[PDB]
Amino acid sequence: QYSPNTQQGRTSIVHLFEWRWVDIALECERYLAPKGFGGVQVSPPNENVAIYNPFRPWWERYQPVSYKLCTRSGNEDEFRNMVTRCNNVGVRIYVDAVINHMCGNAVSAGTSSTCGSYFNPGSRDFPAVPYSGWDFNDGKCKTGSGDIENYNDATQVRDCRLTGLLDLALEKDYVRSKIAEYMNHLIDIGVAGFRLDASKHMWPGDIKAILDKLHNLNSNWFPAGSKPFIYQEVIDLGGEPIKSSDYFGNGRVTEFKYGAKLGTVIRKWNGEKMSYLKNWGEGWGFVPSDRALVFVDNHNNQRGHGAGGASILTFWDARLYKMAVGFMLAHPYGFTRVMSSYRWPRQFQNGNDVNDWVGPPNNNGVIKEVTINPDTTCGNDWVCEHRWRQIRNMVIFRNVVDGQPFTNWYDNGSNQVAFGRGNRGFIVFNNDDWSFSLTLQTGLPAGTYCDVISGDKINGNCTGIKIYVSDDGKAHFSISNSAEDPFIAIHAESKL
Ligand SMILES: OC[C@H]1O[C@H](O[C@H]2[C@H](O)[C@@H](O)[C@@H](O[C@H]3[C@H](O)[C@@H](O)[C@@H](O[C@H]4[C@H](O)[C@@H](O)[C@@H](O[C@H]5[C@H](O)[C@@H](O)[C@@H](O[C@H]6[C@H](O)[C@@H](O)[C@@H](O)O[C@@H]6CO)O[C@@H]5CO)O[C@@H]4CO)O[C@@H]3CO)O[C@@H]2CO)[C@H](O)[C@@H](O)[C@@H]1O
Ligand SMILES: OC[C@H]1O[C@H](O[C@H]2[C@H](O)[C@@H](O)[C@@H](O[C@H]3[C@H](O)[C@@H](O)[C@@H](O[C@H]4[C@H](O)[C@@H](O)[C@@H](O[C@H]5[C@H](O)[C@@H](O)[C@@H](O[C@H]6[C@H](O)[C@@H](O)[C@@H](O)O[C@@H]6CO)O[C@@H]5CO)O[C@@H]4CO)O[C@@H]3CO)O[C@@H]2CO)[C@H](O)[C@@H](O)[C@@H]1O
Ligand SMILES: OC[C@H]1O[C@H](O[C@H]2[C@H](O)[C@@H](O)[C@@H](O[C@H]3[C@H](O)[C@@H](O)[C@@H](O[C@H]4[C@H](O)[C@@H](O)[C@@H](O)O[C@@H]4CO)O[C@@H]3CO)O[C@@H]2CO)[C@H](O)[C@@H](O)[C@@H]1O
Ligand SMILES: OC[C@H]1O[C@H](O[C@H]2[C@H](O)[C@@H](O)[C@@H](O[C@H]3[C@H](O)[C@@H](O)[C@@H](O[C@H]4[C@H](O)[C@@H](O)[C@@H](O)O[C@@H]4CO)O[C@@H]3CO)O[C@@H]2CO)[C@H](O)[C@@H](O)[C@@H]1O
Ligand SMILES: OC[C@H]1O[C@H](O[C@H]2[C@H](O)[C@@H](O)[C@@H](O)O[C@@H]2CO)[C@H](O)[C@@H](O)[C@@H]1O
Ligand SMILES: [Ca+2]
Ligand SMILES: [Cl-]
Repeated sequence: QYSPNTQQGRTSIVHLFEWRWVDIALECERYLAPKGFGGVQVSPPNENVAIYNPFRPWWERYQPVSYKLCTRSGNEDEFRNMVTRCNNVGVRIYVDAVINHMCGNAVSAGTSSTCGSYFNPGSRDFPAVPYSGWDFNDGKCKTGSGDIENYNDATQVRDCRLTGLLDLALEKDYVRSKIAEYMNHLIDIGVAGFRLDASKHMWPGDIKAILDKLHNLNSNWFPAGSKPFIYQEVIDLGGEPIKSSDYFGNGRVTEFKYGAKLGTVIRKWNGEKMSYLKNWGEGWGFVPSDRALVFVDNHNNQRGHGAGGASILTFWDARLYKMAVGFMLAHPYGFTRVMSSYRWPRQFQNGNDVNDWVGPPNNNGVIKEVTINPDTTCGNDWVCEHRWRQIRNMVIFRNVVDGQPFTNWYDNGSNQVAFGRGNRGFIVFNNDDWSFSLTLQTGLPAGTYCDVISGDKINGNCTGIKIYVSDDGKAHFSISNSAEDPFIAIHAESKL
């Protein structure tokens, strides 16, 4: 469960948040495969509640109605078409599996669902699965409200209703089997693994019982005996009784300390300084690197949901954001997920975004096409961070330096730092309020190297900054503190 099952040499996945299956299928062939991406986390592919108050929020997809593959992203044929075409060019699909719960206990009964399935939350009836009253934890939960009241109590976090969401009785073999039937349906279509949503609200043993029932990956694309990649969403910032290490037996865990600490460092809040990143990783209290799924922001905390707080960097803070993502993608700790978002009319009232609910770009609920502009950016309000040159070239950086040790670290005692990855890549940052001009040891073979942050290598030429490494591995680096991108990166495959 710990290995992502990407094609060898492909080291990241991208969360194509709320994209449609047809758009993802095309993106695999025209972009993700040629640019060396490892895979795509898709939004939950199972039927959810169509919520109209407010109007079709992104988070209606975390309120399941059934396990039919029938959503605003597409129907089952399009989902299958996507996974096949993506696997056919060597780009994996990972499913956001919402398996802790069904919809909100207060949603109205009816057919307001993305496949029109009937469901009745008051009476606990989900006949399209089918689930009924004795498939939820109403009788297990001990809180007064029936919802989770106190996170210092590990048992109610598991058996009670996360913000009112009907809590599946994951102890029963029937519920475990119905979930496993859904997941095996996905696996045989060809998915490489799963994000387990709200894993902190499931017992590690119940998760295990579910995964024990799963097939091996589809043997047309994966070697025989491959198991699905598992990363569990556990928000563990410390000080709670539940520890993400309690989930290491099922697979990797999301490491939410990563983005919170890195964002604090890059914003230079709280006295933090990039020079402190010299022991980045477990030295900062993070989970072991082989159990970490890392990311700068995710779909929740880029909009104030979940956790991570004010320090989280997002596409809204683009200049610092590219630096954070670049550092993450260059540093060997963890398996990297890159966020890919859409813009929404973010409108802060008292420090709260009253439109943090707004769903994907849409006309009357029908999700807009991801259009591709002539400059390879996206139209229709898809941000497409994974197409930003500085991010995409760092995804390639991580591929190129895969397996090389962290080495040749430099810092100025403040916010000017550099480090290499064996003899295959080297990266230099200036986050101080003055300029950086220094000759550094790069660990690279002598030559002329395109900076892949400011430009590209294209047939014997660089379109941006050139870096000249001497026979002793030293090279001069010049970064003004007013630089648009105040960092430079070079690697073995940007060498002329
Ligand atoms: O056909 C007409 C029919 O309509 C209703 O039944 C339908 C129901 O509304 C609908 O949800 C679905 O039923 C599903 C059910 O939703 C699922 O939960 C699933 O049920 C299985 C269950 O989850 C398993 O735990 C297992 O049940 C065990 C129980 O754990 C035991 O307690 C014991 O049950 C007896 C119980 O002790 C007594 O208190 C008493 O209430 O009677 C119970 C019957 O013995 O033994 C069973 C062992 O079966 O196994 C369940 C079945 O696999 O799967 C159901 C089937 O889809 O579809 C229902 C049928 O349409 C309405 O409730 C019915 O009265 C009516 O006949
Ligand atoms: O039904 C009546 C009901 O109304 C209210 O609740 C509704 C709510 O207002 C509405 O926004 C929506 O809820 C959304 C939710 O806003 C979304 O954020 C989203 O949450 C899902 C999320 O995408 C998942 O990644 C996942 O995040 C969970 C974590 O897994 C949890 O561990 C937990 O994080 C806590 C963390 O564990 C702690 O360390 C600490 O940091 O506190 C954190 C609290 O954030 O919560 C996040 C939530 O983001 O799990 C989510 C489920 O998949 O999707 C939700 C569903 O659409 O729907 C609500 C119910 O309809 C009102 O709150 C209720 O009291 C009332 O009963
Ligand atoms: O879009 C702008 C703002 O909208 C969001 O909050 C809105 C809701 O989307 C609206 O629907 C409305 O909410 C009302 C609701 O319309 C009203 O029916 C009533 O809800 C009842 C419910 O119908 C009833 O069945 C039962 O469930 O009890 C509910 C009340 O407890 O009351 C709701 C408000 O209390 O108004 C709000 C506020 O504008 C969006 O999330 C906002 O951030 C956004 O600014
Ligand atoms: O009542 C629920 C309906 O659910 C399904 O809807 C149908 C529509 O009724 C058809 O009209 C059509 O939808 C069109 C849509 O009308 C058209 O504007 C355009 O929608 C998007 C487009 O997909 C997208 O690429 C974006 O860029 O722009 C447009 C929005 O501005 O194209 C849609 C077709 O792709 O087809 C859907 C379903 O395919 C259901 O099938 C209906 O039975 C039902 O009425
Ligand atoms: O392991 C699956 C199982 O976990 C829980 O049982 C726990 C209980 O919560 C602990 O407090 C103690 O009793 O040990 C048990 C095993 O770890 C859930 O209660 C149960 O429903 C679930 O299946
Ligand atoms: Ca639970
Ligand atoms: Cl996540």
